[PDB]
Amino acid sequence: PQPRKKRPEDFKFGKILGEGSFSTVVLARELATSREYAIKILEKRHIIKENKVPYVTRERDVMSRLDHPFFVKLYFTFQDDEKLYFGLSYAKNGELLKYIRKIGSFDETCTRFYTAEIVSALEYLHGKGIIHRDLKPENILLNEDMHIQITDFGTAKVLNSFVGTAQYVSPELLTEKSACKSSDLWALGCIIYQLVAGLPPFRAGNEYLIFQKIIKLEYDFPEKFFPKARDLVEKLLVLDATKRLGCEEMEGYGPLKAHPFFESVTWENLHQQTPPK
Ligand SMILES: NCCCn1cc(C2=C(c3c[nH]c4ccccc34)C(=O)NC2=O)c2ccccc21
Repeated sequence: PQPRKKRPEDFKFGKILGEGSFSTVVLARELATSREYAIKILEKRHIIKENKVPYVTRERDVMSRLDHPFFVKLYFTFQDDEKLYFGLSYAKNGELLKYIRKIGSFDETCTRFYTAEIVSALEYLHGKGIIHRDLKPENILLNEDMHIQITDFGTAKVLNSFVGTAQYVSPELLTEKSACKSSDLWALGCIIYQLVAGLPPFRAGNEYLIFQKIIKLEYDFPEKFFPKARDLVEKLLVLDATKRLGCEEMEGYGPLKAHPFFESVTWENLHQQTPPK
């Protein structure tokens, strides 16, 4: 058995957290328990009209398979005649992009801690044969205890039809049109650069100009960029996808976690550690 299927009437919906093209995330409090959930609401007619059923289905199926603290949890689903509802963890401290903008460049201790949690999360995800394909600060949420919770899985791939946010797109996605774990590792390199520098590495006036810089590996490190972090970024932002730290061709997550930038990191229990304030 499982809990009774929930329904709209079981909740007091509150504010809209955000709105997308095919869905809206609304904060809702379950009446019988007082628990707060971030409920993603999708209109069936619109999903069907735009051929998004594979994506919506993928979002639900991938999230159902995840069971790790660094990922948003899918607690339940239900639907009425017009909409689909996905009950998700409500990450109280919002997204990492907000935090980066709020504080600007992170010092080395904060960069290390959050980079380690993302690496640890990717190790888990890739270990299950799942690629995110749209990893960016906006999709990395912060829970009440300031640990990360990664979300946005509709565009994930379970091991060449989707391309994520321009600034985090890998060269292989612009040249060969194919999805690999290497693309998430490239995104990781961009994110580490962004935490240290305050902005992503490839920036320009429009998407075409950004893609142009990406394929030519046209970016540079600002002064004072932590040396070990720069070395790590240089080993992730590599045009040849098979040579990025973390790839099976480079012998996996072991060598990545062993990079000097992570020397003081205890990988086994990051989630029990107190995030640096
Ligand atoms: N602008 C946030 C975009 C990322 N995002 C946040 C969320 C989530 C949350 C949100 C938390 N704050 C938000 C602001 C805008 C939109 C969504 C949220 C949340 O608490 N839990 C989530 O999974 C989300 C869910 C599915 C797909 C993308 C999502």
